[PDB]
Amino acid sequence: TRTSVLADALNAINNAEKTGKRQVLIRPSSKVIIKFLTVMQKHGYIGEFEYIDDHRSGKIVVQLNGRLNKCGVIQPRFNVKINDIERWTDNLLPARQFGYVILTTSAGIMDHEEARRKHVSGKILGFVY
Amino acid sequence: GQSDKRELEGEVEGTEDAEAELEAEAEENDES
Amino acid sequence: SLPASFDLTPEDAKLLLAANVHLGAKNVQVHNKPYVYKTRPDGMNIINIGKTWEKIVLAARIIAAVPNASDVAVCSSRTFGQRAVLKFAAHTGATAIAGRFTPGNFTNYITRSFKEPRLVVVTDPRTDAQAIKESSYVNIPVIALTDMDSPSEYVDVAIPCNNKGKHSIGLIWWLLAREVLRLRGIIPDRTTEWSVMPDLYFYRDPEE
Amino acid sequence: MRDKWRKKRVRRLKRKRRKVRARSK
Amino acid sequence: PKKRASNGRNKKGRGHVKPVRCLNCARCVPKDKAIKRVTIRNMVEAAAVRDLSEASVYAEYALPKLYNKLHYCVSCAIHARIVRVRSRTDRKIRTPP
Amino acid sequence: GKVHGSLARAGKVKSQTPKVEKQEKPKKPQGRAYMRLLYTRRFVNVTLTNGKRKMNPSPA
Amino acid sequence: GRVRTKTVKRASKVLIERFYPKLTLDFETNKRLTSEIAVIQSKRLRNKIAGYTTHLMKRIQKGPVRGISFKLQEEERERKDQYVPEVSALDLSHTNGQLEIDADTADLVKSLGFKIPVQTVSIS
Amino acid sequence: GKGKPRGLNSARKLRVHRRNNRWADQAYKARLLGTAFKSSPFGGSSHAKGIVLEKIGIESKQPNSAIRKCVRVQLIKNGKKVTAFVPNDGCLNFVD
Amino acid sequence: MENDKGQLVELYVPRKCSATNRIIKAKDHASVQISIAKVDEDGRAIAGENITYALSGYVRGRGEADDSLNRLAQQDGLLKNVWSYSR
Amino acid sequence: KGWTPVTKLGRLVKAGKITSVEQIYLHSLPVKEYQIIDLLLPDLKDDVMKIRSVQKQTRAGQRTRMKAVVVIGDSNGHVGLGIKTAKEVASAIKAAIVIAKLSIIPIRRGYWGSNLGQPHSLPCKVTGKCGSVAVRLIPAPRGKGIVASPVVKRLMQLAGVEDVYTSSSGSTRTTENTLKAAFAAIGNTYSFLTPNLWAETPLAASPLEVYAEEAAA
RNA sequence: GAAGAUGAUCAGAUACCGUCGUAGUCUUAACCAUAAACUAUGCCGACUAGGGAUCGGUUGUUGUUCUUUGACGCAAUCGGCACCUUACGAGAAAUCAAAGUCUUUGGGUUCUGGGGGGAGUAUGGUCGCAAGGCUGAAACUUAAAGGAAUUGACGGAAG
Ligand SMILES: [Mg+2]
Ligand SMILES: [Mg+2]
Ligand SMILES: [Mg+2]
Ligand SMILES: [Mg+2]
Ligand SMILES: [Mg+2]
Ligand SMILES: [Mg+2]
Ligand SMILES: [Mg+2]
Ligand SMILES: [Mg+2]
Ligand SMILES: [Mg+2]
Ligand SMILES: [Mg+2]
Ligand SMILES: [Mg+2]
Ligand SMILES: [Mg+2]
Ligand SMILES: [Mg+2]
Ligand SMILES: [Mg+2]
Ligand SMILES: [Mg+2]
Ligand SMILES: [Mg+2]
Ligand SMILES: [Mg+2]
Ligand SMILES: [Zn+2]
Repeated sequence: TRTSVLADALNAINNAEKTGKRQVLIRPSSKVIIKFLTVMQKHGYIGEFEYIDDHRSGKIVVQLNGRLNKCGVIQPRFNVKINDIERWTDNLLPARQFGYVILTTSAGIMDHEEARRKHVSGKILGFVY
Repeated sequence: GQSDKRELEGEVEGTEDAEAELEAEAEENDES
Repeated sequence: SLPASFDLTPEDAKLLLAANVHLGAKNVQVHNKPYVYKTRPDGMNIINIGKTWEKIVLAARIIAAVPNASDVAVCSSRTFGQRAVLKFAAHTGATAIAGRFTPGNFTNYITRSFKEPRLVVVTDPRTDAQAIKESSYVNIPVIALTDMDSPSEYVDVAIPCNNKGKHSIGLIWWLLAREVLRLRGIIPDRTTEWSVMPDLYFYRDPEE
Repeated sequence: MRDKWRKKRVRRLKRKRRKVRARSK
Repeated sequence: PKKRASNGRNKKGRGHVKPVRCLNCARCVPKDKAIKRVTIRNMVEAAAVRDLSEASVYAEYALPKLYNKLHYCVSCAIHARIVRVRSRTDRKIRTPP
Repeated sequence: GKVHGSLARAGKVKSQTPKVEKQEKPKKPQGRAYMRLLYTRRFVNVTLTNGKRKMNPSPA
Repeated sequence: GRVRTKTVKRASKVLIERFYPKLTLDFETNKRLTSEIAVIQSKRLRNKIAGYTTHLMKRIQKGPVRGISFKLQEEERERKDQYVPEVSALDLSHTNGQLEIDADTADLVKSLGFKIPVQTVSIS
Repeated sequence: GKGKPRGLNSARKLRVHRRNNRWADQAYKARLLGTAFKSSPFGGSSHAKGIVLEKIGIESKQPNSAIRKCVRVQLIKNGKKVTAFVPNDGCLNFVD
Repeated sequence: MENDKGQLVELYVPRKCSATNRIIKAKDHASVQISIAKVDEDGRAIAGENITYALSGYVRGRGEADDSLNRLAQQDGLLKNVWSYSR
Repeated sequence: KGWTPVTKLGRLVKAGKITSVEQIYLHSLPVKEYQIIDLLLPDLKDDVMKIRSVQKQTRAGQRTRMKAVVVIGDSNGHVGLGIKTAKEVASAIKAAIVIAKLSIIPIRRGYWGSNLGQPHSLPCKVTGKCGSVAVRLIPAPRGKGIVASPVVKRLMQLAGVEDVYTSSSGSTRTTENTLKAAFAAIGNTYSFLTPNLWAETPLAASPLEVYAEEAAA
């Protein structure tokens, strides 16, 4: 069955961006999906996205701009301490100067750079660059 | 031999012969 | 945008339908779907010739941007189109390639007729497959006259028309020559009647 | 030799082994 | 390696097909794998079709045909030249000659 | 493997190798001096034969 | 058989592309010309070259030959295929004066801002 | 999903499955079975003393043809009998 | 990319595909550069003055270049009602 | 003696119209004349990385030919790789150098961490594959040199990379596939979109367009 | 038609071929639990590409034949058994719409392998009336064994 809706959302985004499509349909939606896309949208990796209410889990249409190299989930959502963030950014990101590891912390969903600024850590959720 | 081994060294060894023969024919004749 | 004088005039539309240009193949690929208006009950697909006209105007504007007229290559392997491309080259100064295309003409630089065209224009993607493939090796853009079954791979500008018609091929080539010369200023304006008749550019059997 | 016949040879020889051990049961 | 994508038969979405005996050597062969030819031949050879019509007591009597469906195994058919070895790319062609 | 055989031929070649005494050659320098000797021999007076460089050229 | 070889077939057709105006349809005249045009090592090859060159010349007068491109066959052909009838066969004069397009195509014509008379034809 | 569990609470399955599968490494098997301790003539030692029983000599394998000159040695520590090669040109004459 | 002092240490800022925004590599020989002439109000082509688009060999390989030009040219006014956003 | 260009690109290089290889790369122009590379990169150093003997069985016996692998570069961001087969090694090496020049690509040097000084490393992690061999290049700090096998290290040095980590997978002893994978990997640096390359750049006219008359005939 | 017996063939032929032929083959009650038990390809979920056919269901619609309803034809769709093209992508290749979305490495989950032999052997356990099934080593030995493809050679294979 469907065990991770964030993985389904990112898989659709990856396949559409690699094939040059500028839009993708995601089903189902969720708060984590919307907040994962919002983090991606904030850093310019995606454009405007639209939530469609169908009196169900929902659907999303995302506008792609061709700047996305890869977005993905980390399953399971491993617990990450602050001293472990350096090891995770080295393994997942292409360089030390760009790219972001997305975490879910009790202070909210944020990139690893914002996480260092507010000195918080949670569970790893994915990455994007 | 497996490798080309000296393949050209035989030719570079070949080349002083032409310079030696142009020079050899250039001498005696000059003083012939 | 574009002056209204560039709109499809009723006169050209009469030519296109009488030359059976609007008849597209029975089976249409997904990439040519925007060009189909509706399917005719026998099975033929009706080409939105309004879109055909604009691609013709767009194609002529790309052709006019190439500096050396000889650097533009017009191709036709079908016998119905061989006469059209030879006359197009004569009128515009382009380089015609009628009949067989020698493999290696664009990549092998020691061949006899080794060319470096800045642009390749194709009558039919199916019967001129060899010319299109080599253009994707030396950075050559491709303009193609496409039917509903014509492949659209490595085709930048598709002119929706009937590729398998004796009269369809000649008209599109005649129309391009007139428009290309109009942009160059040879034809004073878009209303002056051209001396050349669309009958020229039509294939003639050995009978005559 | 053939794998099928090698198995048959061993099955017949295992058969012999089983009979031989039963003497000292 | 795998030589044919169809494994020499016509079995897809199926477990078992009952066998048939080859006409030539009586080998048991599955029905989908067998090389099948439909033959409709004239019952009388062309040399004898005239004199038998003159000797016929019936004016305008049509000679019946001989209908037969032949089943061959792989060894018999190859041996009897019913099918022949084709090139690697020509094997894929499955339209009737 | 069938294992056996006469043991009478043990040491045949070493026994019949003609004994040759080592010439009482000058000692070679030791320590820091020897590293000095190798360095010059390979980077100061180069003996290359037009791109053909050999450490121990046999006389040929 | 009397199949000429490649050393005579390609060498003879170079002569036509190079000396067509001076050639002719007579072997005897052709035989003398190639003794001053080409350096042929043997007499037998000279006659062989001229004998196939004459055959090619006899074939050019009957139409265009494959492999020979010179400088007057094609220059004459570009304006040779200029035939055009006085009626355009595409001009709407062969019909009654209006298109015979099918009714389905007529809907597309109606969609554009054009008023062209039509006699709809329903092949069905 | 690569055919192995990935869940955060499936650590026991990962640890046991890996523990089960290291037995396919023969180097690992010999370390835990103590095969050198049980089966090896040296008992896991690097060296072993013994008494020379006889000078015999072993014929080399194809395509080589020679008499490899060895000895039969009975180990002092456990009494096991092994065959030991005698290296160099003529060192069999040093062993009695 | 530039260094700390601000000098552009980057050589060869590459071109990008107009349809998919992918970087067109130095050896992408299936990539083309379309040049389209500007037209004055008399219907005449303006000399040496063009609208330029670039397509990667990937877009051309999928056969989507033609539909992409229909879209790209229509947004720039080079075409009217030939490409439809909604299918 | 005496080089007559046979291509439009060669004529534009024979005249002083095109003076650097980056103008070639901006329009992805195919290079077919090695004299273009010699003129624009006069100071090139080559290295014959491997020589192998291949044999073709015939009715009587083997017909042996020589295969040469050549790596070319200027140690300042440009590198090429060539493999050519000929009966003799000397002709095989000489011809492999020619096609190594024709395939020369630019690389992007970047900074690991701070951008102090000139670029010394790669701007991102890159990977290339040929056959079963996969070569991975990781940006490295300024201290570590080329952490690679001698085969891969030589390709990096001729490209001008100072600082890089390497990890390879597959049958790395297949030398041709390892170098081809690394050449593809080192060339993917100008294929990886980084945020500093997000800015849209205008499409300049091709040099083959502005100098049409010098390339005519 | 195993076994067995027999006529041939062959140097020998216990066999291939021919003739007889017992178990078996079929069926009822029980056992057995293995097959190249094959798609040599675990299952669930999502996505990525076009096309023509076909089976089952549903929904809109005929220059067709028919009772005096049913058939056929054209479109959509869901699901299937398959098939054709391409290769964004994968692979050592043969090849694959999955064997893709895998150093740009993490959707959930079950089982299995770790050079070749010795070996599915010995032993213990357990199931079975038996044949046998399931579980399952070690000593020792060895530099190769193996997969796909290429050239050639050969072939009592075809043209
Ligand atoms: Mg870094
Ligand atoms: Mg960082
Ligand atoms: Mg290509
Ligand atoms: Mg086989
Ligand atoms: Mg089923
Ligand atoms: Mg079965
Ligand atoms: Mg049949
Ligand atoms: Mg001849
Ligand atoms: Mg072992
Ligand atoms: Mg060669
Ligand atoms: Mg890329
Ligand atoms: Mg018997
Ligand atoms: Mg049971
Ligand atoms: Mg499997
Ligand atoms: Mg790693
Ligand atoms: Mg045993
Ligand atoms: Mg094999
Ligand atoms: Zn049979």
